[PDB]
Amino acid sequence: NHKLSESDKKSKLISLYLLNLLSQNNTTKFHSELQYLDKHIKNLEDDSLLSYPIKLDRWLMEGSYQKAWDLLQSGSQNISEFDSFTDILKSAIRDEIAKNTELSYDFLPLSNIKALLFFNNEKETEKFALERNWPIVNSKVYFNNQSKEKADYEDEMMHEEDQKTNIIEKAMDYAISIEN
Amino acid sequence: LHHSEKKYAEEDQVQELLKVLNEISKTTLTLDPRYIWRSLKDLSSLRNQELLNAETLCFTVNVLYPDSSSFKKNLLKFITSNHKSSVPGSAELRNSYPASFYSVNTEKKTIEVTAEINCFMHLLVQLFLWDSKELEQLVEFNRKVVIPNLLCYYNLRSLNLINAKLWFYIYLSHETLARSSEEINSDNQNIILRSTMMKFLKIASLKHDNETKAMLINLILRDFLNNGEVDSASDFISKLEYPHTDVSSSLEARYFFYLSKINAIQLDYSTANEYIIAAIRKAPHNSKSLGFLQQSNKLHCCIQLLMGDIPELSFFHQSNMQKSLLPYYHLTKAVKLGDLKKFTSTITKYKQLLLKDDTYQLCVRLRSNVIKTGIRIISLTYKKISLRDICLKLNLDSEQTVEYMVSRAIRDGVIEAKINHEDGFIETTELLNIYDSEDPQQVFDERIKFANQLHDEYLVSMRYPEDKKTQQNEK
Amino acid sequence: ILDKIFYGVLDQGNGWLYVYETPNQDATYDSALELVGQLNKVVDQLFEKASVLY
Amino acid sequence: MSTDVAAAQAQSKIDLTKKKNEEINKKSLEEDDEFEDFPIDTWANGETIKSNAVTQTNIWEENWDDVEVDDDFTNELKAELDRYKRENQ
Amino acid sequence: RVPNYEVSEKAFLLTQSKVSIEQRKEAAEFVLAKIKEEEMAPYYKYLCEEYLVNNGQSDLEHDEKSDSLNEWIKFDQELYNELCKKNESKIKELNEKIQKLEEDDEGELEQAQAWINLGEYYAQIGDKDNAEKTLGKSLSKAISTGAKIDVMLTIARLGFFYNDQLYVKEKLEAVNSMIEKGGDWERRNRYKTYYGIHCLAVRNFKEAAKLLVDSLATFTSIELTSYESIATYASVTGLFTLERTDLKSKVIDSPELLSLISTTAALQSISSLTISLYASDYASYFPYLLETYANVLIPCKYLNRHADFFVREMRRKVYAQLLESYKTLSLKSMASAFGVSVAFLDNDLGKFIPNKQLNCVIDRVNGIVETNRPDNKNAQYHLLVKQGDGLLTKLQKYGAAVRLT
Repeated sequence: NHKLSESDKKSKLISLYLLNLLSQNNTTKFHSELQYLDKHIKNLEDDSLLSYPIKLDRWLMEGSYQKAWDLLQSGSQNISEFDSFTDILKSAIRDEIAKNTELSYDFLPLSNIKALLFFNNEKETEKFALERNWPIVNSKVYFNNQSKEKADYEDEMMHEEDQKTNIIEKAMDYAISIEN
Repeated sequence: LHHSEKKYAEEDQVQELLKVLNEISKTTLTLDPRYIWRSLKDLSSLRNQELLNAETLCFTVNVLYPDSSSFKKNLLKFITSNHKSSVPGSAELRNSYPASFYSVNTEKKTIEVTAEINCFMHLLVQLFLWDSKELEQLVEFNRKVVIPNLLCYYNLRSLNLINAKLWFYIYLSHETLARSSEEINSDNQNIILRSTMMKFLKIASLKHDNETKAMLINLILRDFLNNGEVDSASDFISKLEYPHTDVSSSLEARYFFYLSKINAIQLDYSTANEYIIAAIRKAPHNSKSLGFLQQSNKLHCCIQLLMGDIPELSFFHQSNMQKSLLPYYHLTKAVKLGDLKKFTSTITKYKQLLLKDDTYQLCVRLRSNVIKTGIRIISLTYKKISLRDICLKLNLDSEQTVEYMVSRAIRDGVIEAKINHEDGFIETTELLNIYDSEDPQQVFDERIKFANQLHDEYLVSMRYPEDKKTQQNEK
Repeated sequence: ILDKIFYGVLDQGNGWLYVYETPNQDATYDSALELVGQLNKVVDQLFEKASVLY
Repeated sequence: MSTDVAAAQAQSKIDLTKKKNEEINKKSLEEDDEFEDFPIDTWANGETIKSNAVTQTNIWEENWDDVEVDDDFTNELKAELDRYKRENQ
Repeated sequence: RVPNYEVSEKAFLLTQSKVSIEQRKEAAEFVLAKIKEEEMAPYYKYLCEEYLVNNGQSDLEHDEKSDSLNEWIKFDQELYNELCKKNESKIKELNEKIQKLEEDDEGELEQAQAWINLGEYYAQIGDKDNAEKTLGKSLSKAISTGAKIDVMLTIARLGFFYNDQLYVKEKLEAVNSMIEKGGDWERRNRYKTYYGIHCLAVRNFKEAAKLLVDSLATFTSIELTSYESIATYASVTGLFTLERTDLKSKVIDSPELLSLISTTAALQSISSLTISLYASDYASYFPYLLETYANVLIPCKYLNRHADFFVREMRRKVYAQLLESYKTLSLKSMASAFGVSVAFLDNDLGKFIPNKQLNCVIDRVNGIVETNRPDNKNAQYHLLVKQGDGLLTKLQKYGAAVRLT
């Protein structure tokens, strides 16, 4: 460093990579990559383009999808190459919410589903539901069904004796320990 | 007079070496040699410091040396040369031994057992440099000299255990020089430093030395963390081999503390919490260990705010560690109350300190936990609560925003409520009486197995030192 | 009810009075509370014996 | 200066000739004792440890306060202002 | 002996300036009179220590601060001369007597007594260091056990006298060791009243409560503050630790408390507050909560440290008892109950419920207060597991530690 290692192109290139890890949805990797950068530029070339991916990751950790969508939408103004990771990240906000909504509610009208999933078109909402496997019947969703299916899959796999942990199984453990 | 003082220091060292030499002639062992070796190292660290800069030099000259005596002396020239007590009667001897490195025998070359001796003269030169508290070129010269000597031949089990303790000092002195005054060649030589440490671990695998393996694993974890190469360390920690059999309890303290760092970065706050408590209970209470404890406590407070667990106020007050821990004490009060305004003040007031320990990265993730902890307090306090009332309390935006915070927050289960968006309140799911559910069954099982595991460790350990004493003649 | 001399709870969310005669507490489970306490007693003095070793 | 309960680790471990070097090495690895660096580093000495009575020196027990604001001034204002509403009822 | 605990109280009011103006001025007048009579002038130097540009300072020997509300605490130079005059005369006259008493034979009685009289003078005027040193000789000399316990309470009174809790603490451990060794019932009662006020000064009010009820049954007016002050402390602590059932039986199985009836402003306020809690009508409780702060905690030497703590704890306690007997409440009926308004109440509740130390929830839609306090076996389980988590932990560390060495 300070002898042909640090440049304007470098600041641009690392900014784009941090979005790559985040648009793949690895926050394991993203935060471990951030240390490595702590040692390098973050006050030696201050944050002016690297602030972008870090702000975004934070807003979804508190859980505010408002602040997150806005930050993406104003990066869509800038058609450069940063925008190629912005659309991935707007697809990602939809999926996360669709993971949450199972516990959150049981009924939403269709106008309400649209509102949480950041759709401006009621047709577009119905189209995502096919692909995301949401049963909207008479313009109202049923999260209790979806929850069942996913629970059923988790019961099916071999984990299952000591996942539940049988009344019998407990005492059998105790018994052989005292005699061993 | 002046010869008496260097001669006395030498005679202390000789008895300690001779003890081990006898022990490894019968059959090489690991643990019995080490306990003696650790006692010698303490005496050398104290005599090098307190008694002149030429008491090491007398010894180095006194024994046969490949070229070490001249490399030792070089270091002393720079800080006002020494020449005294290197004439015959400090070089006409090889210092009481029965016949295995005795004066008459070695000079005659009926035997030569420089084997053990060379490794101990290395131990002195590392101690002596950290005593001086100096760095520059002397570090480089220490790195260059000892490493290929030890790599141009395999070591015996005893000699490998001396050379594990030299690697730590090489690494530590290189890293301090970067922190006194950063340089540009320190960076390129770090790749070199990096290469030798991992290559060492393979070398120790073949000798089957338990204590050599553990101490190198501690080094690789530390080296990744200051370089911030966490990615490579995440592969490492899921593919380790650490033994806890012969290791000292300092090594074990360090090992667990390193894990807690990497884990916290990967957004594991539950495994990190278990291991940081492990590291502290191994460590002493002493001011010897003081600085190890401060860094450990800094991380320990941080993990709890990342969970939503919120450290004790007592914990700062019962220790006299208050002023070091002053920035985490202001974070503790901030997250508990729900006050973002209090939080934002703390991270601007103390930014510089946090950024020194490289725990600032971990600290910014706490701006989220104020908001999430704030919603959990409001769901405790009111079973059902309007959206608007949250916005006033935590100084947030629209209710639509607050809805989103909770939808995400209950995916981890932090709030343990659910939102009604046609009834306009948030209704929490807790109404305890889980003793009428089947939950305690699961819990009691786990505690019973935890007890069984402590029983087993009791069995193997209780009889192994008993066995050494009963075999050993003392009748 | 503060006297706990018949049992029961006073309900002002609807304005009724619940009266109970139901079983409450468990004796066997109560005595466990002292037994953990006793085991915690013994180890304080165990550890005074174990600081003669360290 | 002792981490958690002071007596709990003071009895747990004590000095040995054997251990003494390794301990010194641990504190050097982090690089300092990290309680005498901090006054120079900030260029002040404590006044913000004087936040509360218990914070300064532990010569009491814990209250579970953390701002120590008298709550008598607020409870007095509630009392009188409520009466007047009932008086004007 | 007698006048020292009087002055220290009245001086503590001047050290503060949160105390009523007429109380503070009258207090100034009593302490100044006693500077002439008992030489409390060296003690007057200690009050400036506690300030330095903090209020209740108007000193002429030190820095006079007119931004303060105290102005009757003048450290005149008429006082300061009077000190030097009285100080010299008394040392000269007493020395000459004691030298000749020591010379006459008998160490057991005479030489012990002569040195005790040295410690009485330095104790009286508020020099701790010189009382200490001369009374150390008295203890060493062959004397009865009763005399030692007496002198130890006298040294410990000086710690009360400076109102430094630190000095007291050590000395009362010394009596606590020697009271079993004396086997003297006479001064056993004296120990109880000293040690009650020490638990009172620290946050151990479970211990203080037991001691201060015993002080009713036997009081000792030698070196110890007033019977009305000892009655007030018993009431304060009784409310802290004990809820209705226990509290009612305490002040109904306490006839001695009753004969004293409320004969001072501090005593009213706490005594009236007692009635309202255990009678299950907290209508009067909330105005009286203010009065007790005002007239007990702020003026006292041993509760001003806890002034803020007391009101925090008590606010929980009174609410809990109502929530226990009620499966449901309306916020409005509960607001009427204390004599508070609806919104004010939620705030106080919003502090207690997250620490989960009060166990309630509040529907703000329906307006009701639900109580999720378990009154079944679930409660017992909530006790047990946190002890057993600790059990596990304690053994893991002690066991692992001995294997390694």
